[PDB]
Parts: sequence; structure tokens; C-alpha cells
Amino acid sequence: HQPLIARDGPHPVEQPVHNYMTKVIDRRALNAAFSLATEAIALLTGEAL
Amino acid sequence: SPVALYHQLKTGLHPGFGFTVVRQDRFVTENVLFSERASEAYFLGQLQV
Repeated sequence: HQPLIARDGPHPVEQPVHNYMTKVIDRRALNAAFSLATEAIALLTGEAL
Repeated sequence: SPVALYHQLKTGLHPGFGFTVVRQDRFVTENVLFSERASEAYFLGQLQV
């Protein structure tokens, strides 16, 4: 709701454009990963004990 | 010749000399194993596949 400094003189009239402007959200990935070896698969489950 | 000596033996005639025979029989036997009390070591481990 922008201000108005509504004028004197015969210059024509101010008009409040109380507009709704939109925006747009982006989308991002942010990916991460980690290894796991060929052992510790039987381990951390209960196979090779 | 080897050809002549093929041709003398089937008829049957002693060709100036003789031979010797070397061969191999084989015999399955039941052996007997005495042991002393404390001889071997034979340790043990762990079981998983």
C-alpha cells in the first residue's frame, strides 16, 4: 500500500494501486551420500557372528 | 630291423638276445597306528559362512 502525496494544481489525480505481486518458489536438491563396504553387511544385521 | 624283428617273433625264434620285465602290482592293506599320549596340537576356531 504505497503512499500518496496527492497533489495541488490541475495536474490529474493520483490513484492507489494496492496491487498483489506474486513470487515463485524454487526447488533444490542438496544431495549427500556415504559408502558401506562389502563386509559389515552380514555385520550390523546379525549374520556373521 | 624292427621290421624283421616283428617278423621273427610271431613265428617264434629267439632273436639273438633276451629281455627283462618291469611292472607294477598294487596292494590295498589295513595298517595299524600306535600313538603316544601327548603328541599333536590340533587347535580349534570359529564357525560361520
